[PDB]
Amino acid sequence: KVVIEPHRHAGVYIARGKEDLLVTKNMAPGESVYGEKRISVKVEYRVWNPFRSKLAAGIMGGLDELFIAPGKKVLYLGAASGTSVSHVSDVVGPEGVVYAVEFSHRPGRELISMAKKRPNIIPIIEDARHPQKYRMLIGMVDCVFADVAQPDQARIIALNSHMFLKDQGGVVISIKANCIDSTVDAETVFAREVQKLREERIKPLEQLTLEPYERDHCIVVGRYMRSG
Amino acid sequence: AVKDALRLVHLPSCSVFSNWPTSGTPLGKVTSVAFSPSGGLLAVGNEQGKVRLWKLNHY
Amino acid sequence: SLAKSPASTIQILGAEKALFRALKTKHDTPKYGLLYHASLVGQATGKNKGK
Amino acid sequence: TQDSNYVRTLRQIELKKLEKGAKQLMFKSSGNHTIFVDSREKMNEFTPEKFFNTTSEMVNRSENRLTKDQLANASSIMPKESLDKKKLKKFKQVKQHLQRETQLKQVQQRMDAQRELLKKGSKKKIVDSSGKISFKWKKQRKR
Amino acid sequence: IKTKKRKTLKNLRKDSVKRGKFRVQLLSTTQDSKTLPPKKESSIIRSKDRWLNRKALNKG
Amino acid sequence: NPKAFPLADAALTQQILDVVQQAANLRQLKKGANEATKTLNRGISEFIIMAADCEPIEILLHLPLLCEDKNVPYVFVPSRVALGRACGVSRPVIAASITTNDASAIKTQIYAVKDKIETLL
Amino acid sequence: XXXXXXXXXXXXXXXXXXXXXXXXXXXXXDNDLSKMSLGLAHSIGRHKLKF
RNA sequence: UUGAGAGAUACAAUUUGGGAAGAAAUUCCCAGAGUGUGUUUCUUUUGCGUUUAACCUGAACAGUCUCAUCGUGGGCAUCUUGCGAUUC
Repeated sequence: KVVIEPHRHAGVYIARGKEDLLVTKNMAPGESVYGEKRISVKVEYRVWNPFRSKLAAGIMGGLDELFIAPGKKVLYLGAASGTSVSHVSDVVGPEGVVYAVEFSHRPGRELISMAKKRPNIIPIIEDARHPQKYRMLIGMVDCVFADVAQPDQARIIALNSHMFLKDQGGVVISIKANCIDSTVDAETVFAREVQKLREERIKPLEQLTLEPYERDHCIVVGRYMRSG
Repeated sequence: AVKDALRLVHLPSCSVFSNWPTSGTPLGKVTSVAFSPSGGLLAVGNEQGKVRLWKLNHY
Repeated sequence: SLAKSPASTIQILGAEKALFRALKTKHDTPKYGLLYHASLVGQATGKNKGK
Repeated sequence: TQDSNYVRTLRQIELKKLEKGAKQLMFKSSGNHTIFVDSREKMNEFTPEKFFNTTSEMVNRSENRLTKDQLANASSIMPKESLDKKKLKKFKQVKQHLQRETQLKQVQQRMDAQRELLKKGSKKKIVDSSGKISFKWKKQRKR
Repeated sequence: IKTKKRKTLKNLRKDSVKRGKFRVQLLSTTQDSKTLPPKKESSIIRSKDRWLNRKALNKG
Repeated sequence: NPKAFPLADAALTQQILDVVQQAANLRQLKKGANEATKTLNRGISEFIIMAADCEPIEILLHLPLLCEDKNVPYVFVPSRVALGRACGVSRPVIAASITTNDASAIKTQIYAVKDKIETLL
Repeated sequence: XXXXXXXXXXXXXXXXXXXXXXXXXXXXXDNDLSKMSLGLAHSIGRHKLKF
């Protein structure tokens, strides 16, 4: 009845019906992590809402090399209430484990409740500003994710870039200009933050500006070179 | 702003006096109030032009 | 989820069937709700069960 | 007051169906997607067909840009016309709710301004130079 | 003729080539970025320059 | 309170409480904590003014929880007796909410204050 | 605190060594190590912000 | 009818890459660019003139008493024919 299509990224799928929709397999049925709908065709499949997750808009925006894979491990900064890591957990499957980092407590409690229902999602309630506060728990993750709203966003990833990246491993950086300037064009911001990442051994490959989902945001894709 | 809007406050008890001013106490839009230094008199202006004068009978 | 609701929707948290009948047709909203079985509304009498 | 609940309720019927309606619907994206390339002659020899290793149609559409190696709707009835019409209507339904709700809010906004004329206070009848009538209550602390 | 070749030098100096729905820029060289502080932005320094060279004070 | 977040200074508070006093003249202002919670769910709220010295402070902390979901700006003016007197009401008011009316004469002066509140965020 | 027990300590270049040290945890091995790592994370947060 | 810069689009000449079809030339399809003209956009430099402008506010609606709301009666259909809105 419902046509289902493999997406070019593994784990991601796109369901086709009367209305088009972006979707993902689940690890555990019988649960809505944030009250999203799901389709069951038998194999369960779960929608991504692109206006709530920037990575969801990053895929559907059209993105060449998302480094998140099934077999790979992926670290996550900015896991506020776990709305996106339960999509990241459901795209890595059981084999990949996801490291979710958050500093805020009241949305962090939802992430504590979410680790009880997911084997991949483990929480990090420590500060992402100082990575050695949680150095013992994580080692050599393949690619990381940024969703933090701090202005030193090239700084906080760089301290997670040296210590936790697999070498020649990818990086995903989500930047808003509303964090940083709110006075100049968002294009002018993106030249400033790309040059910041070349100072920290990240060679950026592509950037994609989410135009219809969030205002003036971005995603930045790079490869962390020649450091572990 | 509003007509007939002078209110007296006793001290130190911070109680507004209740008997005066009544409803029928002609004031007008009070724009200028003044006390006597010595005799205890009270002079209240208006907008109509009529400075209507009282006497605090204690003093 | 309950504390994010205002005060006036904690009155009528139970009586939702008689509420949205009374708004969709122009009528009078129920005034107690599930709060009516508190020990304190019963201590009042008359219209004071509303207040 | 009963009028400004029935309009107020039917607005929230229409606004909560705006969220349930947009949640199923899919918006194709149009954003800037710049590719950073190390050398200017690799830059001059760029082609979207080569870099994304796609072909004709898989360049321009962003929902599924699949590999030519990955390549190695008629199951739904009438895929060219009927399905694409019923693809369009789910927009046009929630297009109408957004046209219904914003029309229905203005019925409340002109009713709530009428309901706030009855209460207390001293009101000033002003007219703008455009001709629209609004009021300005006097600066007076209601007790 | 003399100015027509300068405009084509801008087609050598440019780096952001648009490809329809896309665009492609290039990373600059590292040593040109490291050994030199980045260039003064106009929208700040004109605000300095216009303000001191203002008609409201009778300079010159 | 240390639970207070973004708390306006002495300067911006005079600008915020002036707009409150001009929105209560246009009757564009819903008053109180249990009514500012309403205008968030209807979405007709421009922004949310709240008090800081309310004892206990926890009775209005759900509004920073609610505004983060619905992306509506919010600050803390320091004292609830102040926001009460600037709102036109004899009782102290601990949370005030500016509604949305685009026909308003004060629309320009709201968006000047609204930009300063999103500046603190 | 490592400088208090009669031995030297140094840093600022061991991050590449700590990379190989974190690569060595796979060498001593891997999945069951993460399950010990899981309940470590599951307890160290739940102690902090909860209960 | 200043100087320059960038963008969009219309047009013509012309090219890039990818796919099939033809022995090659050639064919069609898809994606993309620069050049010539017309148009249009915003930002900037300079010349001359001008030094205030706009908005708000304080006791700023009211004795030809003002406004609100519910009704009644009449007009305007040779049409303010009247939106839970304000036709007089």
